[PDB]
Amino acid sequence: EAPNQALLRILKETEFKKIKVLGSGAFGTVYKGLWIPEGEKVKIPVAIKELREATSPKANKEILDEAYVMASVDNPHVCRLLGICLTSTVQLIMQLMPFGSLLDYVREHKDNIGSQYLLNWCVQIAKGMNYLEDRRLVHRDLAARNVLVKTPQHVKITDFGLAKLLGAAAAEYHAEGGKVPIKWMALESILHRIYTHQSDVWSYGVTVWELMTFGSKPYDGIPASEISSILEKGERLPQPPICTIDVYMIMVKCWMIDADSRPKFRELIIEFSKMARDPQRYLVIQGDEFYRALMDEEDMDDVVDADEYL
Ligand SMILES: CCC(=O)Nc1cccc(-c2c(-c3ccc(N4CCN(C)CC4)cc3)[nH]c3ncnc(OC(C)C)c23)c1
Repeated sequence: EAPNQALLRILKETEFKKIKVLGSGAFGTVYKGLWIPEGEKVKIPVAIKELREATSPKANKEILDEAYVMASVDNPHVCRLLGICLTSTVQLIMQLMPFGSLLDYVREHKDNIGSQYLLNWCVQIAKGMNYLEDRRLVHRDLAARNVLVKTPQHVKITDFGLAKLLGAAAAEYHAEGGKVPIKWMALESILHRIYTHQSDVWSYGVTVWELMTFGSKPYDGIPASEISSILEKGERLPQPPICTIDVYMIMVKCWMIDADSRPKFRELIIEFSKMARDPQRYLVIQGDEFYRALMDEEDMDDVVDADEYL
């Protein structure tokens, strides 16, 4: 396999500003802030994840593993790592996705979300996953909650917490016993802890169903324990009301038992691109037809998105 010559930038703490707290937890804390590289007339909006405890070796190995993965894949439609900071508590510096997770977005703006946006998001998530397949990366946790909103027009995959790089000449990843989201997993992942690009496709299909339902929960009210049996008996998620047969047939194909009978992300890109050219022909939706405050700072002249920084 090819040498992985990704670059990992180490950042000084003095060259970023934590402005606000987006979220906290036992994992750590995620700040909103600005990164000003010393000597460059540039200010980069960032999300900064800092560990709560500096003394957990397991937490430090996992955070660096996440950094390794993200640095090894740099692209649009993938949330970008800018660097890490090796302070008392390790910090990941990431590109700020101001509008949160797509799952929250469709739930808060269902009434104002049209077919054009829904299909473009589907195209974008496909381009992202097709890039990850090129990098021999298997995401293992694709879900509407793990796609974030840069702008309403532009979404990006993230939470590479469970993402695993495939070894050279290997097409499957055999995982150990661990907490994993059953409702988004392919049947072979559930029964045999097997993950591939094609199991990623299964999850893509569930992700699209979340979007097409405006944020509903798959198999709501059903224990994850009987999911395996439901899938084996041939059940699948139902057709969402706005979805023409054309769209739903794509989703269904994603949920075949034979992983090689599921589409490839390249084909999902093409097919959703076609539908994005005439969106109201494929989704029937009722009624279809400078932000310095965001950064809580006044001087925004030299602001540059990470997607333009190198
Ligand atoms: C627990 C998993 C998770 O992604 N947590 C989390 C918590 C807080 C913010 C973000 C986040 C956000 C983010 C999340 C929520 C919001 N909203 C919430 C809804 N509200 C109405 C407006 C503000 C805005 C931005 N943007 C990010 N960009 C890059 N990395 C991130 O997190 C990475 C470093 C883990 C994040 C993510």
